[PDB]
Amino acid sequence: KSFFDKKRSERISN
Amino acid sequence: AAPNLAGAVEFSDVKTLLKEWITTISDPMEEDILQVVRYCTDLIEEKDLEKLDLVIKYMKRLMQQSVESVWNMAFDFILDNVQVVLQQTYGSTLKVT
Repeated sequence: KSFFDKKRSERISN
Repeated sequence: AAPNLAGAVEFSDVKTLLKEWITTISDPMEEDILQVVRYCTDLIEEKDLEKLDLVIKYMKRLMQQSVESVWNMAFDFILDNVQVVLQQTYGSTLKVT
């Protein structure tokens, strides 16, 4: 778990 | 295999992620803080120190102005790993008062 993980995945995901 | 932060390759995008990651979050984790190390450590091999001094000083004013003192330590934690890999490359380091 990590903010950078949930954030980096947000942009990558759609 | 490039110096990217949370999917951010551009400097402007990097500093933006840190500024928020330091504001919206007061209790950072070792994993999150680690992501910063792999980013800075890459600048050494990629020869992008230009953005390094920019990100370091940028995150500094944030971790310092931050309400949580724990942030002050986080900065040193990243430097302890970056400054190390950076020295083995050039031998120099960053000047942080």
